[PDB]
Amino acid sequence: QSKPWNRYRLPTTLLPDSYNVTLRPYLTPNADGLYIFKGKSIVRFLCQEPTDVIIIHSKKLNYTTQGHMVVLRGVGDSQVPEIDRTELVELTEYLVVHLKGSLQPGHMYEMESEFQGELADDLAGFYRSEYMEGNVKKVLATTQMQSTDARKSFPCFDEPAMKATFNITLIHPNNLTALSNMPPKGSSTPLAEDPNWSVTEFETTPVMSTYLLAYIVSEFQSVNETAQNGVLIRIWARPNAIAEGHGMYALNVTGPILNFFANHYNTSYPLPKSDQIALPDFNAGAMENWGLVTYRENALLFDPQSSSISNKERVVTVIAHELAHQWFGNLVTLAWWNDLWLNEGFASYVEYLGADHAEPTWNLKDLIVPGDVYRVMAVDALASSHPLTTPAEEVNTPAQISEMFDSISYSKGASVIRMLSNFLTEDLFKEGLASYLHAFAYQNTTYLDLWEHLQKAVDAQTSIRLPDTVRAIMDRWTLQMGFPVITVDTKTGNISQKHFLLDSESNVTRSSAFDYLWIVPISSIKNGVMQDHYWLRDVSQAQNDLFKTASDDWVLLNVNVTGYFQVNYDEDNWRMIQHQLQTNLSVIPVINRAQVIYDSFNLATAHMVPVTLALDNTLFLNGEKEYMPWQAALSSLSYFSLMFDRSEVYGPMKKYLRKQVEPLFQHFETLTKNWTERPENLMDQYSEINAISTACSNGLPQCENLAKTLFDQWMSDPENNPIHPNLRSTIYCNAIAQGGQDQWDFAWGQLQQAQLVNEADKLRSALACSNEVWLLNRYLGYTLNPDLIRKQDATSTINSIASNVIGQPLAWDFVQSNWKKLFQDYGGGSFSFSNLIQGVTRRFSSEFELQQLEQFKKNNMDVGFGSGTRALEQALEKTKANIKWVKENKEVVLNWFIEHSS
Ligand SMILES: *[C@@H]1O[C@H](CO)[C@@H](O[C@@H]2O[C@H](CO)[C@@H](O[C@@H]3O[C@H](CO)[C@@H](O)[C@H](O)[C@H]3NC(C)=O)[C@H](O)[C@H]2NC(C)=O)[C@H](O)[C@H]1NC(C)=O
Ligand SMILES: *[C@@H]1O[C@H](CO)[C@@H](O[C@@H]2O[C@H](CO)[C@@H](O[C@@H]3O[C@H](CO)[C@@H](O)[C@H](O)[C@H]3NC(C)=O)[C@H](O)[C@H]2NC(C)=O)[C@H](O)[C@H]1NC(C)=O
Ligand SMILES: *[C@@H]1O[C@H](CO)[C@@H](O[C@@H]2O[C@H](CO)[C@@H](O[C@@H]3O[C@H](CO)[C@@H](O)[C@H](O)[C@H]3NC(C)=O)[C@H](O)[C@H]2NC(C)=O)[C@H](O)[C@H]1NC(C)=O
Ligand SMILES: *[C@@H]1O[C@H](CO)[C@@H](O[C@@H]2O[C@H](CO)[C@@H](O)[C@H](O)[C@H]2NC(C)=O)[C@H](O)[C@H]1NC(C)=O
Ligand SMILES: *[C@@H]1O[C@H](CO)[C@@H](O[C@@H]2O[C@H](CO)[C@@H](O)[C@H](O)[C@H]2NC(C)=O)[C@H](O)[C@H]1NC(C)=O
Ligand SMILES: *[C@@H]1O[C@H](CO)[C@@H](O[C@@H]2O[C@H](CO)[C@@H](O)[C@H](O)[C@H]2NC(C)=O)[C@H](O)[C@H]1NC(C)=O
Ligand SMILES: *[C@@H]1O[C@H](CO)[C@@H](O[C@@H]2O[C@H](CO)[C@@H](O)[C@H](O)[C@H]2NC(C)=O)[C@H](O)[C@H]1NC(C)=O
Ligand SMILES: *[C@@H]1O[C@H](CO)[C@@H](O[C@@H]2O[C@H](CO)[C@@H](O)[C@H](O)[C@H]2NC(C)=O)[C@H](O)[C@H]1NC(C)=O
Ligand SMILES: *[C@@H]1O[C@H](CO)[C@@H](O[C@@H]2O[C@H](CO)[C@@H](O)[C@H](O)[C@H]2NC(C)=O)[C@H](O)[C@H]1NC(C)=O
Ligand SMILES: *[C@@H]1O[C@H](CO)[C@@H](O)[C@H](O)[C@H]1NC(C)=O
Ligand SMILES: *[C@@H]1O[C@H](CO)[C@@H](O)[C@H](O)[C@H]1NC(C)=O
Ligand SMILES: CC[C@H](C)[C@H](N)C(=O)O
Ligand SMILES: [Zn+2]
Repeated sequence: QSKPWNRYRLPTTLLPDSYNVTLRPYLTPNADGLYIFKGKSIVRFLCQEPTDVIIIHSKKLNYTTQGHMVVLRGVGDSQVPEIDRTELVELTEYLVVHLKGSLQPGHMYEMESEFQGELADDLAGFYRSEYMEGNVKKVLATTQMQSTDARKSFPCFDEPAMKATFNITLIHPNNLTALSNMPPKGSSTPLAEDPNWSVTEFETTPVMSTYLLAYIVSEFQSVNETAQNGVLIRIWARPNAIAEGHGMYALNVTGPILNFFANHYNTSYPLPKSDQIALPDFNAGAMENWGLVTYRENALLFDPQSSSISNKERVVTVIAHELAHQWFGNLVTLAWWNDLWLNEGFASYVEYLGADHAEPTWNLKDLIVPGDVYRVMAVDALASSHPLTTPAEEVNTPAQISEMFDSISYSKGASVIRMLSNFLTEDLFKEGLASYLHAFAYQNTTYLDLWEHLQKAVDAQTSIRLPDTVRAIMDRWTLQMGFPVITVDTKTGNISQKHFLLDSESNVTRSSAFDYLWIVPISSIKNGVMQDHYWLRDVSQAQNDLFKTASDDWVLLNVNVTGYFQVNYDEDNWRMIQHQLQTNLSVIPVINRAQVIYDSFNLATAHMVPVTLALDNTLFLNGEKEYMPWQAALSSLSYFSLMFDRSEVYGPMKKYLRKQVEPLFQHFETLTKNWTERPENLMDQYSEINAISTACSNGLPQCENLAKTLFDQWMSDPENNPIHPNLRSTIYCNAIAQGGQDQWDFAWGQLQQAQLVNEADKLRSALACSNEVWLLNRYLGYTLNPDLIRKQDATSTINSIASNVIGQPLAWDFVQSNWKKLFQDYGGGSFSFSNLIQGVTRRFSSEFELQQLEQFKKNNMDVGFGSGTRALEQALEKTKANIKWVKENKEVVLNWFIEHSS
């Protein structure tokens, strides 16, 4: 055997019943500058199988328990063996209690300990967060257990399936508020040893996982509402934030979201209250702790005076996301981290459903397509991708567990679940989902359990018919990586699938059980009329008259891109879609108008259509009003801009884009009443934002005039910003671009005296838009000055300067030169040499720039690269790729743009 304390997974011989946990953070340093917390815990557990060893998680805890590190008692009239010794095994993060005899099956035991650890500013376990309020540095105590950090706060059986009830007490300064998962039992009472402290006890949690515990000590205040069923809702934030009203939007949407989900899941919200809390600089973004959800401030707070519509969208969807988890994930918990994708994928999908309930005029459900589908297809169309599923026995270490939290798990998980709900129909999906939640409430599952309950719902009805079982179908989408391109020859109705890769020369080495064949749900529209639904079975090719066209007719597959795949056609069918898009675009769903664009640029990249065909798919845009298709274009073209914006190709590119966007600019000019009022709904606001951005950055004089007029206006009356927050990033940037040191120095002043992050970020990025070398160089001169630019903003600012075509050589020169600064900043704080390198080499696309990158790397002797060592190799490979892509494409692209710009 090996010794069980040297294995990463816990024994199954002992299961927890319940914990008492008392934590006391010391928010004042011990004057060698160390912040600590103290804790006491008791865990009651049940012996399942005889064992003479107790193994429990512990991380970075010092034990001050009297005697051994624990005290062990029997519950009721159980005898307990004597402890031999207690030891800490750091590698597997264990406290290990060796006993002189065995525990006995069916008996319960109580294990008591006393302990302390650092209250570090490290965003892990029970930790400190420091922030400014006026003159004073404030410090609060808060938690982040996700994934394996509960054990950093108190000793516990720290695996998601080993659920228990938790009785939490905080000992805290008596003028601070204490929060946890559950409401407080009553009023706080003074600590007898020192009445300057108070004692807050919380009601017993339900049976729950350790990674979902939270407790917070702070000066925060709240806005409150009581839902009609007496569920108390509160948004917590800094006193000044609450006083400004920044908590109101979150409060507004929370009640509707919770209502939606309780109905959606057919399951009552399982707790007496919902707290949500805005934390300054919470780098983890948001965390779904049961009854006490934590957010970074800009994820929860909203200022109507400065915040844009996209800020508003981020808040409502992040809230819907976290709140989804309060049933799916928290009430029913995946047994192990290898199934993380199901949990995060599910929430990443239903976040749109919940938010759509809160904001039902916004069409938010559409945003999953650009937001998750195409986003993850970019990485899932690579040889280096991976399956959704991972065998449980391969996910053991805390590092391995961490690697589960990626794009695939969230965005593809979301995409494939959305696919699943769509082929089942939502009503059927909901039935199976309620069945699953009711059967497994307060317990743990695998994805197989969800498939089973969905199968049950399918089996219980006669109307939806599938080509195989729910499991066999989803096995194709979960056990193998990637996704198919579906190619339709419309002359015959032949239809094929192959594994899609952006690099047509890629060697795939990861094998599939299914030889990279899928079972594929295929919806289709013909001449703008929905056709019967079709399933592509697990074959390379098939035929169906559904996909056979006449010479005037067209067909279009994957309505609303509900299916996780991309579609190619014969050129004839492509041209018919094109003619349709030019003559009456309304016949084709707006999501598909985007699809045509998204897919065809990926297909061109993969050498499956010519690049000119993808470009042809943008021609219809001069009469396109809607957000998504334009966004598809701008997303697909930003690489073209990156490659060509210093070349002869650029002028015709700009001209062409000016041509395309001018009518949209005109359209919004009227709709908005000389730009005085925004469009009403979110999609049209987004379209306006993009139209103005596109117009201005391509040098449409009317947009240039608008941007100079408004920024002139703001400058002559600084306390009244005339520029709507939606339009700010463009109007700032374009105006600093047309302007000199007057405009620059003014925005600089405004950046220094800004109070709000979102607004500081927009000024910082706009300042990089100057066309004066001397301003950009001076500005770079500031980025290393922490008095003028925060370190966490430095590499970002340098990238923004690199982004500017004039700034490219300035940034690149500046990085090379002060690279001698890994040794101040792999020192003082992290930095992200990796993001810096990517941003500043992003453009490189010639042999000459590759020689420079190689010549740069030749400072290998010492210094090195730190967290960008990998990133510098990724730069030399991406340049090689860019060199190749520019030779293959430059001529063809030049002549297209010339020929289509008039
Ligand atoms: C985990 O925490 C629980 C809450 O502290 C403990 O349960 C509490 O035990 C208390 C004392 O042991 C009881 O409070 C009072 O104590 C006096 C002492 O003189 C007793 O007479 C009274 O029974 C009691 N007073 C009242 C008004 O009940 C509580 O009864 C009890 N709290 C409960 C049950 O909610 C657990 O013992 C502790 N677990 C372990 C394993 O130590
Ligand atoms: C958990 O226990 C740890 C092990 O005892 C503590 O870590 C030790 O902290 C010591 C003091 O805080 C450090 O030792 C020396 O401290 C004196 C004065 O404090 C200084 O003169 C010395 O410069 C310093 N020694 C050195 C070699 O730097 C140690 O850094 C450290 N010892 C070890 C073995 O890590 C933790 O502080 C303790 N944590 C909590 C939260 O209680
Ligand atoms: C939380 O929900 C509240 C109620 O749904 C929203 O309150 C609405 O705020 C609107 C924007 O401030 C107000 O609209 C208009 O405000 C201007 C201010 O001068 C007035 O001219 C208009 O008369 C007024 N609108 C109407 C339709 O009369 C609404 O007055 C106000 N609605 C209510 C019921 O009070 C909050 O906006 C919302 N909070 C956030 C941050 O979104
Ligand atoms: C945490 O508190 C709860 C509830 O106050 C305790 O639950 C009690 O458990 C005792 C001992 O098993 C039972 O006799 C009572 O019936 C329980 N009360 C309720 C309302 O469930 C629980 O034991 C505490 N946990 C620990 C570790 O002490
Ligand atoms: C809670 O009590 C503490 C201690 O009296 C207050 O903390 C002091 O606040 C002043 C500013 O008003 C600082 O200059 C001191 O350094 C603070 N002392 C410590 C030990 O940090 C605190 O302001 C009170 N907070 C609330 C919300 O009432
Ligand atoms: C969960 O869904 C079930 C099934 O729709 C709900 O039960 C139905 O509720 C409607 C509401 O008036 C009744 O007309 C039906 O007769 C009920 N059917 C059954 C089988 O009871 C139930 O209300 C939902 N529960 C929750 C907590 O949302
Ligand atoms: C993990 O979840 C399973 C269910 O998926 C739990 O097993 C169930 O336990 C309950 C309560 O004891 C019983 O009603 C069921 O018969 C069990 N179902 C089984 C064994 O398939 C299991 O207890 C959970 N694991 C842990 C460690 O709590
Ligand atoms: C559509 O599919 C059919 C195959 O199902 C193709 O027709 C076959 O082509 C081979 C060529 O050697 C013949 O031997 C078979 O007898 C043909 N089958 C028939 C006529 O039923 C056809 O090429 C495909 N069309 C495409 C891909 O455009
Ligand atoms: C494709 O997506 C569009 C939305 O982009 C869907 O149209 C929505 O349909 C729902 C219910 O049918 C309406 O309540 C919405 O108001 C519609 N929005 C718009 C802007 O039309 C359409 O149903 C989807 N098509 C299919 C076949 O699923
Ligand atoms: C893939 O293998 C073939 C060998 O037949 C080779 O031509 C090609 O260069 C290899 N790799 C890539 C990434 O293209
Ligand atoms: C656009 O197509 C729809 C499809 O029925 C049709 O009703 C409408 O008349 C068309 N619009 C125009 C301007 O012809
Ligand atoms: C700290 C946040 C964690 C990772 C949470 N589960 C999320 O996905 O947002
Ligand atoms: Zn999540």
